[PDB]
Amino acid sequence: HHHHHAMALTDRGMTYDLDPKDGSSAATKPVLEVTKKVFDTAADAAGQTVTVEFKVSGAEGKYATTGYHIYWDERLEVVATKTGAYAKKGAALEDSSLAKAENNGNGVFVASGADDDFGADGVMWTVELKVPADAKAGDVYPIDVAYQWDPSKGDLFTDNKDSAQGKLMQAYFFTQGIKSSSNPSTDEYLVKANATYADGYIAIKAG
Amino acid sequence: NTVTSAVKTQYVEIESVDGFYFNTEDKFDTAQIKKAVLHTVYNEGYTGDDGVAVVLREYESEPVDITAELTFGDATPANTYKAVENKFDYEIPVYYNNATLKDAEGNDATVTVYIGLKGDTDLNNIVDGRDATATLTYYAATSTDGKDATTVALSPSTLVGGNPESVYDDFSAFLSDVKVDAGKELTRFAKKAERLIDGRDASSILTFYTKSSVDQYKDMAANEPNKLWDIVTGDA
Ligand SMILES: [Ca+2]
Ligand SMILES: [Ca+2]
Ligand SMILES: [Ca+2]
Repeated sequence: HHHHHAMALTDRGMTYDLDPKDGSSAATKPVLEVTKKVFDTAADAAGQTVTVEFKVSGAEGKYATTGYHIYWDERLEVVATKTGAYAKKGAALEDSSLAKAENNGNGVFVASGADDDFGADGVMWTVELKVPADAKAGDVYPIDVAYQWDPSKGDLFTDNKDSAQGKLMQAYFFTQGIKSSSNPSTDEYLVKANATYADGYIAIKAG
Repeated sequence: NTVTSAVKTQYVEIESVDGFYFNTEDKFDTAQIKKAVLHTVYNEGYTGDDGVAVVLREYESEPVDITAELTFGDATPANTYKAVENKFDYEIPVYYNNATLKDAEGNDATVTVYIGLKGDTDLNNIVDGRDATATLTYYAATSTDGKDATTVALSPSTLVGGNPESVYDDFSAFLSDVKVDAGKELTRFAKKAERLIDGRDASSILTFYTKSSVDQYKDMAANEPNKLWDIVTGDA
């Protein structure tokens, strides 16, 4: 009956509304896993930089074009790469010669392209996030992968030719491959953080 | 009884070529108009006492070359462009002394133009990562032995349909060539084979897409994409 919001994160994810919307029949069903780091104590966690991986599975040799939004708890501090980017490509994108991380406040937009279906399974992107000095036991800093769309452009996960199966794979990715308000996490830390639309987190065990 | 001559009708014949434009451009190029000849038809005759007009002869005066006098009036790419699925061609009326002209068949004389969004390789009225990939894919294909602009199609659009010699592939190339080393000296009339469509074009476009997708540049991309293109190509 009461409405609950996360401490320092908003739910920007939108309803996947391209046809086909239902990706259940997709030949390729990609799933993106995000790091869930748990510290035993505040002292263990305070001021730590954590490598957060965004890892795809189930799509080896089956995608080429991607673009999705990542956001994180505003209390976390992002540690930029040597170029100033908030994210760094991983081995999953090694054969994709187009890859670009674009900074976006408490988040980043990450995209890739390839001249064939050279997308691979594994780590697509890493982001280093630093835990605040004043972190306390019980704290959860959620990390969200979100689908966004507007009439000018939208987020993507498709094959080189953007085929019918590419579009089915895309719908699967955004509706079943990641968490969102329509596919909520049941992870206890995310429930506690009131951020079940989110995907991973850095958490500190309860006292 | 008194015989006079008067213009009965007047029409133009025009030889013109296609022109490609970005939706942001403020001017069509009259260079599309190669030649325009104005024909003027006269009737000579009289009105009888019974008030009935009699025509004794029909003829034209010497046709006049008016090529240089033709304008497109107030029409511009920016004020003509409409995003419509699988539809990029427009017929732009020519003007002569601030009035339209009729062609030989009685219709307003027009010139064909194609107008699209810079970066929109696949011709779907959207600039996104798929356009970057298509551009990259074309570069990789044409960089392979035994392949070039003549055997490879650039655009995934159904309008091209895999056809390397489609005019829409020339149009797609024009839209995709966001990085032109030659500058203005390579004109909008260049064909796909005359352009360099490479990984630099593809990475710009991708960056345009990524910047459009974050809060800082969302509105710039939508409202004045040209300022964002300049940023992503290093020209500003
Ligand atoms: Ca999410
Ligand atoms: Ca497009
Ligand atoms: Ca180029």
